[PDB]
Amino acid sequence: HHIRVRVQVQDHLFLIPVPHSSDTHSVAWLAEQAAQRYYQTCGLLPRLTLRKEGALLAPQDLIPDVLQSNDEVLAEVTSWD
Amino acid sequence: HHHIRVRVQVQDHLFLIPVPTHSVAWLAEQAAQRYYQTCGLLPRLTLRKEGALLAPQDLIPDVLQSNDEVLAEVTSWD
Ligand code: NA
Repeated sequence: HHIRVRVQVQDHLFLIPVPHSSDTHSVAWLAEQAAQRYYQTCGLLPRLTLRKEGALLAPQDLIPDVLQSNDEVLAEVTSWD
Repeated sequence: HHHIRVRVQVQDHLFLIPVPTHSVAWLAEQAAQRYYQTCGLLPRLTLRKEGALLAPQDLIPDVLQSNDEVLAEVTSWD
């Protein structure tokens, strides 16, 4: 009398280059870049919350202070713009 | 090279679909409509049982038992 259906959207893992700017880029910047890549790939523009190994990253923090090259962050889609 | 890997993740949803003979395609349509109601997006869905694709034209009792779980993968958005 019922079937359980798990609706799944596959993760999209993006490789985002961080340019060689003297002004270092922020976590917020990184979220924007990932959202734009998502839009380019899927036609949807997500709002994103970034975590490193389960820990929330502050948007204002600078990428090199919190991440090493080729580290992975998880970006949760919280809504669609 | 300074590269960051960003894994963008969308929340899966579990729907309970009552079956009041209905096809796999019907089941996909029910799930898609629920998704649309919940999230405002209408997905195109392929259904799998334990990783194996179910043919849309197959009848639910021929491929599934009561309370079996199927994975409905979003292949695109309408
Ligand atoms: Na997911």
